[PDB]
Amino acid sequence: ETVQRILLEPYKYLLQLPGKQVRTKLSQAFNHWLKVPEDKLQIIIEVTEMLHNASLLIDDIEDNSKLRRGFPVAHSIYGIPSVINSANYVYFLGLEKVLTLDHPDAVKLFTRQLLELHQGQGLDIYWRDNYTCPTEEEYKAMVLQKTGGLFGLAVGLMQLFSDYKEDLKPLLNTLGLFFQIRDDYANLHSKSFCEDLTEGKFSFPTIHAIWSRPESTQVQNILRQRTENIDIKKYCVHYLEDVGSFEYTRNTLKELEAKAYKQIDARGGNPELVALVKHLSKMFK
Amino acid sequence: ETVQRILLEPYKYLLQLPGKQVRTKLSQAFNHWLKVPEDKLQIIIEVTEMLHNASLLIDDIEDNSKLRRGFPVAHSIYGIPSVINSANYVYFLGLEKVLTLDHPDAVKLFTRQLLELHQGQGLDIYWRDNYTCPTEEEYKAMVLQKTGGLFGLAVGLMQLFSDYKEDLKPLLNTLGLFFQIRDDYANLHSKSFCEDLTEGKFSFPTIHAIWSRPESTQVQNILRQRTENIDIKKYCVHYLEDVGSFEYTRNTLKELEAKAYKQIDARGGNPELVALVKHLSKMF
Amino acid sequence: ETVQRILLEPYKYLLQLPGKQVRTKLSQAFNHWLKVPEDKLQIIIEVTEMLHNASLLIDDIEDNSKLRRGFPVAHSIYGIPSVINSANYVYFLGLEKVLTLDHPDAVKLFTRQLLELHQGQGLDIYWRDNYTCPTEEEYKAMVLQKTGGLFGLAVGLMQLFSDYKEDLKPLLNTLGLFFQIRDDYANLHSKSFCEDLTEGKFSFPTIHAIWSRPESTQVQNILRQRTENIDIKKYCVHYLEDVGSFEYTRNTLKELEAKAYKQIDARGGNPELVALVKHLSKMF
Amino acid sequence: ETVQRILLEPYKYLLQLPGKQVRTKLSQAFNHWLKVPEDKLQIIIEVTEMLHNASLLIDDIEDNSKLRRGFPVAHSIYGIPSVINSANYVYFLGLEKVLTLDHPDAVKLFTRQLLELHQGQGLDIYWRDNYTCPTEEEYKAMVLQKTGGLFGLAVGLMQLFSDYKEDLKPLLNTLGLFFQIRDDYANLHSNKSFCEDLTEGKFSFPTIHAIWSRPESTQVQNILRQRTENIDIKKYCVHYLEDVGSFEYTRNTLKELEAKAYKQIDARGGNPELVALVKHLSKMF
Amino acid sequence: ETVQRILLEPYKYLLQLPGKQVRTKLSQAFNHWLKVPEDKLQIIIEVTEMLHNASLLIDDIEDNSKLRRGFPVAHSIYGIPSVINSANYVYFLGLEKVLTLDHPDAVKLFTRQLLELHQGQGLDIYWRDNYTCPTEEEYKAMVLQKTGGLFGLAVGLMQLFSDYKEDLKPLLNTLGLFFQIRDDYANLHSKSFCEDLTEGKFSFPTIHAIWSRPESTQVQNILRQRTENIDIKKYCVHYLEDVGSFEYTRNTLKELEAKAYKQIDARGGNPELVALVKHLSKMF
Amino acid sequence: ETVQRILLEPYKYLLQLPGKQVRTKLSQAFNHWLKVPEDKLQIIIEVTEMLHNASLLIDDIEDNSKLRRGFPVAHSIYGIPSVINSANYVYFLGLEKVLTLDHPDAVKLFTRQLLELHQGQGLDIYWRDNYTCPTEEEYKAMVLQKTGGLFGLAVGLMQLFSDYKEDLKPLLNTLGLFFQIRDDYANLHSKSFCEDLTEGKFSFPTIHAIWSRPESTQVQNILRQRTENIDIKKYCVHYLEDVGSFEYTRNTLKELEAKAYKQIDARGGNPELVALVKHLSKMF
Ligand SMILES: CC(C)=CCC/C(C)=C/CC/C(C)=C/CC/C(C)=C/COP(=O)(O)OP(=O)(O)O
Ligand SMILES: CC(C)=CCC/C(C)=C/CC/C(C)=C/CC/C(C)=C/COP(=O)(O)OP(=O)(O)O
Ligand SMILES: CC(C)=CCC/C(C)=C/CC/C(C)=C/CC/C(C)=C/COP(=O)(O)OP(=O)(O)O
Ligand SMILES: CC(C)=CCC/C(C)=C/CC/C(C)=C/CC/C(C)=C/COP(=O)(O)OP(=O)(O)O
Ligand SMILES: CC(C)=CCC/C(C)=C/CC/C(C)=C/CC/C(C)=C/COP(=O)(O)OP(=O)(O)O
Ligand SMILES: [Mg+2]
Ligand SMILES: [Mg+2]
Ligand SMILES: [Mg+2]
Ligand SMILES: [Mg+2]
Ligand SMILES: [Mg+2]
Ligand SMILES: [Mg+2]
Ligand SMILES: [Mg+2]
Ligand SMILES: [Mg+2]
Ligand SMILES: [Mg+2]
Ligand SMILES: [Mg+2]
Ligand SMILES: [Mg+2]
Ligand SMILES: [Mg+2]
Repeated sequence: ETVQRILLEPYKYLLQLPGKQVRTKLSQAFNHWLKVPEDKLQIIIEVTEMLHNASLLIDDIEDNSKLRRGFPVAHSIYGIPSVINSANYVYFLGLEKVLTLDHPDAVKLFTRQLLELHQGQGLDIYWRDNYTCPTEEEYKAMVLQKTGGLFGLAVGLMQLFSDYKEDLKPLLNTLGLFFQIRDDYANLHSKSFCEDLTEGKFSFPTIHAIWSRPESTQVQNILRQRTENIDIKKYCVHYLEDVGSFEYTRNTLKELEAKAYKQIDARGGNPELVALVKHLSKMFK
Repeated sequence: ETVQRILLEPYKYLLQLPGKQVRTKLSQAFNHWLKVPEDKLQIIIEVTEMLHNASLLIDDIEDNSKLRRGFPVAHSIYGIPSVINSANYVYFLGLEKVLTLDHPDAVKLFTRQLLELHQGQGLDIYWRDNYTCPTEEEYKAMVLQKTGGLFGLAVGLMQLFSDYKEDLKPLLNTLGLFFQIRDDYANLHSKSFCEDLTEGKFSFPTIHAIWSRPESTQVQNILRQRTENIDIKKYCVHYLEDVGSFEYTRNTLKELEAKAYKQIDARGGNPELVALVKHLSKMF
Repeated sequence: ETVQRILLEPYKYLLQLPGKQVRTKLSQAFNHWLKVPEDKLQIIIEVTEMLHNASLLIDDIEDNSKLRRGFPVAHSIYGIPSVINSANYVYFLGLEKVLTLDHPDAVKLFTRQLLELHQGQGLDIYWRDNYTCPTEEEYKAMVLQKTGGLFGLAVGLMQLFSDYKEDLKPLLNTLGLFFQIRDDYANLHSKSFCEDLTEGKFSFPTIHAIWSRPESTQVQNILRQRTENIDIKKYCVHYLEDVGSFEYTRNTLKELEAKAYKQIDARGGNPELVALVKHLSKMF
Repeated sequence: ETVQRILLEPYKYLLQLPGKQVRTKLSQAFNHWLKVPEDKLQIIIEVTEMLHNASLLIDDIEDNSKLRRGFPVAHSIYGIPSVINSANYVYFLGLEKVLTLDHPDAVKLFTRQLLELHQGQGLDIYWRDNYTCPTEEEYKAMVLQKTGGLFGLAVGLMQLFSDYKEDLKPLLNTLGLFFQIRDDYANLHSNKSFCEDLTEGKFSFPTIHAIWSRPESTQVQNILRQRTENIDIKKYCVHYLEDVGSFEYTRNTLKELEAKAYKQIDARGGNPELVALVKHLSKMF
Repeated sequence: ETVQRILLEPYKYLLQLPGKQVRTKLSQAFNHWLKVPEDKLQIIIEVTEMLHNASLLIDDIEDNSKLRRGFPVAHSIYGIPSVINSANYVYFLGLEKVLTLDHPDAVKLFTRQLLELHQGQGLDIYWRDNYTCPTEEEYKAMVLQKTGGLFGLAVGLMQLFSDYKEDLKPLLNTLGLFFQIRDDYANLHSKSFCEDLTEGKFSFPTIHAIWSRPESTQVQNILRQRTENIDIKKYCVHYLEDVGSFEYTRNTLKELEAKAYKQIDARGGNPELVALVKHLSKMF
Repeated sequence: ETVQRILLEPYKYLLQLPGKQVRTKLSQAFNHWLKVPEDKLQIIIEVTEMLHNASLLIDDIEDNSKLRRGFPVAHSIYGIPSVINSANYVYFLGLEKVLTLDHPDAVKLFTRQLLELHQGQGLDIYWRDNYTCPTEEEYKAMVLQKTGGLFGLAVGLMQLFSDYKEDLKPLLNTLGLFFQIRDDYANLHSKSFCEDLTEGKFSFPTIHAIWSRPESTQVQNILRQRTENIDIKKYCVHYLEDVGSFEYTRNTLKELEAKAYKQIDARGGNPELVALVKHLSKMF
């Protein structure tokens, strides 16, 4: 049974990548409130990691990405077919691990949240490949489905074993939108160079440019080319800057940071979470 | 939420393709022993259909196929990204259907059987993409995992609601192997022309041809070309025929048919299932 | 200047293709009413030939076609750069020839009709390449511009030298739509097999299918694949038939043919033209 | 009819590029001689601009170019099919504009000049794509038809509304060559990306010289045939042009031409604004 | 050393292909005059085959060919790198075999002929890939280098051990040209469909079409495309036929056959060769 | 015959590359021992040069390389077919020059060494393209055949006209390995960036990485990609450094260097060759 080794090799590859430090901080922060017992908390952490990583392996294939956090994407080393099988294998390894929580609502919640993630991803993929730019409201809505999938899996499972009956769903929605838009910004403003444009996807900045200059189809046409061409990409970033789309993403990110601090105090404060949000906000201005 | 409609369009497309008749027949066949109550049986039939199709959606991306049962492969119409997301989605819709059985071991078994399916696909993919031809025993072993995933799911779930506690795994193993090698044989002997050679996969007839003639590295090299060229395929089938690898697969399918019947009689017989196995065996 | 020979070779090649006997019948059919003097009429006949062929040479590059009227498309032999320059050269040889009519409103009309052609094609290309399926009204609208460009050029230049001042634009619009929709139908129902589906374009049958079954985005996605794959094409033609798109197209064509006859008897009859219209109608 | 907006978008995209400044200067300079009424002169400039730009849009497609004056080429944003049609439309917008001059010979001359432009491009494309290298005299001969197409249109139309009876074709020929050869040098020696002319496979002045100058080598012909984007082959190729003296040869041709333009300007009684432009454009070598 | 088996597999693959039966018939034909001992003659036949086959392996890589004598070309199965090394290896096995003749001129001749073979191939490729169509006299002269390379090795080695010193080079030239031009005609008239067009090579009929019709650059342009499109090829074969290229080649082949009979009868006749040339000539 | 000009162009090109200066310093180093008369020695150096260059022309095609010693590979300028022919031609021009030595064992040795070389080459190719990584010892064995091919031809031919009967093959083997492994290290540790990974080849450092960490299939999968992607290459190089493969290669090269010195002292010393080896060692 070194079948398991071969099957999990693409996953193990991805564990080299950065990302666990922030996932750890989030669990610790939210456990400040939920006060979940050590044994259940670790199964929940393990499970979160597996599903998150499983879904990143798949997103990279859906998105024809080249790098992730400075590293080549699993499937550019091992191939698409091996990575798909492996990611899916790992999803069901997660489900197996969830059953070790031995709580009758755990699998019910796991299903709900994985169904929600797939709706978020579905829409993203749908808009891109059928060339229908979403409205800003549509976009935010699917980001809450995408990111609320894993956000709400983690805190939902924790809640099964917590006495903390205050409402976190609003705060999770803010942090979801925050991570995603922050990501959308980073990708086009500083993964390799402007991958989101090669992907052809509609991210926060490109959406803004599209609706801000409706006589133009320039961004749409560029996204449709799925181009690796550095000069086209450069021209496009120059264009978003002119139309004020980076500006508008910056301000959207400042408001979401404000709201996060507002929502955290509403729950009595959480210094560790404020620290992480302040640290993650460094990446504008 | 006409989003649901969009997310399931690849799945709905695939429900047009032939297949249900034989999945339906098996369910009736096994329920002659298992005698599952009607409300639980439909939930099971629905769940089997979803997971089976979902895995086909993916297998075709994994395998780069062009046709399935005479239809274009889903992703050749809606694109890979969409089809992956939609197959994975239906997996979970399947999990959610399974919770409605309201049996404490249903999920446990569901999990076990998918892990297996995936351990089986893993190896198929691994050997193909890393150019390690499996031995016949290794090949058979993973088929039992690949097919055993779903066969064992359908029947495992049924047994949760049954007082038939006899062991059906040996029979499922034979059926699994029978379906797969049948498949393998049809593919290269009668999907479009020899898709398995274009996929580069090791199937029963080529596994035999490789180990049978170790002077020659010719079939390995042809697989590795992942070619659509019909003249290369024709040459290859001609070689498989000459080394008697189609004869060998026929004699393996004949042994399996006959083992099916003996494992069915060991269980108290089943006309319905013997009909299915005889009907499927006309192909050799 | 045997440069003239190299520059014009692509155009010369295109003149081996069928299509003149139709252009000639129309010329004669309208001249029944217009009764243009021979000297002017021959110049017009030549101008219409140059501009039409020049525009087809470009359409084939725009549309990525492989064959026209059973013959390889010009650029497939001579390459795209040489064809673009050649077609454009011929446009201006067209203009130079229009100048030999010596009618002050000649160039003015010529300019207007070519601008109109480019509007129709501009929309065709746009919808296709930015993936926006037109409503049926929108589509008819651009066909009128596309076909009307050269239809109206030929008859326009003729009417400058005629005493026949009755209005032919309604009849030409009916003839425009008729030729195009007929084209659209023959392309998908009987150029190589279903080239329009490989082009990715939206044609009358595919337009119907898309608004007729709004749950399904299937035709959109096939058009988006720009595929040569014969099975996808077969699958698509099967769907258009199931949803009633070919029937629908055949009805539109019938109403237009009817309307053609009404607009001809509106003008005082034209047996040469009713002949061409009945002949071209045999196709459905 | 927003149809015109879609039609004109690629053309509008090209109008962002540099190039108008030099066109404006030449119009002013030749009007020192031709003294064309400003009503007519505006119309002529607008027509010059339309046809010039339309012909670049097309040339970029013909020449598989990636940049022009530092910008992506229109067809790389909007697709080949859209820009062919857009460009062709603009040609006929051009014709329509020319008719607003109300001169019975305006269109005759329009036609004559585009037909000549088209002969020039024809030979350019032909030699490249049928792998026949032209002689230097052959090349110069076509450059006069290509560049003389548009020069002769601007100045020919102007002459329709002028009493200036002195002959300008020789000076325009000299300018034709100067601009084109200057281009050919800049392209390989220094807007367009690295050595695009090599990737095109075209026979330009320095390659032409290097081919006949060393008939025992077929290495330049063969590199041009490869249509390569490989930066090493291109670097290798420019080394060879420099070793064989093709860049020195081009520089002296360009000096000879600059001298001729000054002598020819002087025969027409001087033109300080044209000398300013020639002198400015000569800094380049 | 099972390295040898792997090293030689591509070569052994090609030994399945038709082509031996003629090479033998020839050897027998010339031994009718040269009367070589059968210990030397066998070693010579073995050297002929090795160098011919090895040179065909390379020619198929050079010419991007898909089939040879109905079979897939070696490198389409084993990959170019392996076949390049395998062919070169067999060249030096050939020289190894040549040394076992112990003739002190064997190697001098061996070298002259391969050097000559390579100057012919070199010219074929140079014209093709730098797009310079050769004149008819230029073509024929390289065909004499290309075919005479091997023809002149077989017979030149045989003559080292013969008391027959009457000159055979004029007959070997006639034969060389007879074989190649027969080939060129079969390719474009009856390997899969018109591969010589896909290759882009200038063959005897394409050469006639080009110079015969110097206004047209249609055949040059089609060859430059390096296309697999059945229609462009079809169109092309039609053009060659209309321009009379196929007639012209039939007559050139007729005249060589006659010149073959006169040069054989010049040498005292040779029924067994008049037999093969007759047999061959049936094809026009 | 300007034929020889065209045919030799790819060769003549490659002579622009650095590499002679080492080949000349080797000749002199060994001629300190062998003391070969000058007319014979010049012929040997020319023969060495031709066959070494001809073989590099083929290697670059086999290995799908872009650069060699900072210049473009021949076939990227002239195309693959022309270089294949030009390379093989030079081989036989080399056989011809060999015959000018007038030694009855010259062609026998020539043949033995080229055969030897093609055996090494074929194995490198075999492993790469059939995805069987060799063992360190296997690899070392084929390197001896590959490099020994040419090394042994130079020194073997020199020895035919030498009174020096001491055994050199142990020192040639040490050098052969030294040269190749030093190449394998440069290639990955400092040709464009890590061309070896794009090629897919198993070179000393990657072989170490593969066996050093058998749970991982990461280096194999990377090599399988035949990638140009700089990020995958960078990743890979970091991985090799983490597994200690560059240290490992460095210590092997240090062992080979010191062995060389022992072997040279065994033969009486050779300052010129010590100086050469010392210089080549500055690179680790
Ligand atoms: C509640 C606690 C303690 C932890 C939860 C921490 C987790 C699991 C966070 C994940 C939230 C998130 C950002 C999910 C998105 C996953 C996903 C499907 C990403 C793909 O989005 P893209 O838009 O394609 O961008 P990338 O390709 O750059 O990832
Ligand atoms: C027995 C009862 C009660 C019901 C039916 C049980 C089911 C669903 C049986 C089907 C089992 C089966 C044959 C599963 C295989 C699934 C799979 C991933 C196949 C992939 O096979 P390939 O070797 O890639 O060939 P195909 O891509 O053409 O399928
Ligand atoms: C009435 C008289 C005197 C003459 C007739 C004048 C002519 C030539 C009329 C032809 C009208 C017509 C059918 C015009 C369409 C021209 C065009 C640009 C067609 C290309 O559009 P597609 O829709 O791609 O058609 P294809 O299917 O050939 O590609
Ligand atoms: C005389 C007045 C008042 C105005 C003239 C201003 C104009 C329109 C000048 C045009 C001069 C010129 C250089 C024309 C060339 C047009 C053409 C078809 C260029 C394309 O040639 P390429 O060799 O492909 O070079 P580029 O692609 O680098 O442009
Ligand atoms: C006079 C003396 C003492 C020696 C002769 C000098 C010569 C000719 C030395 C050459 C020995 C040598 C290192 C040969 C290598 C032959 C070959 C075809 C190598 C190719 O191997 P790759 O691994 O592909 O490496 P490269 O592509 O970097 O060359
Ligand atoms: Mg995504
Ligand atoms: Mg992504
Ligand atoms: Mg499979
Ligand atoms: Mg499959
Ligand atoms: Mg069209
Ligand atoms: Mg078309
Ligand atoms: Mg140009
Ligand atoms: Mg250009
Ligand atoms: Mg050949
Ligand atoms: Mg050939
Ligand atoms: Mg090598
Ligand atoms: Mg190499």
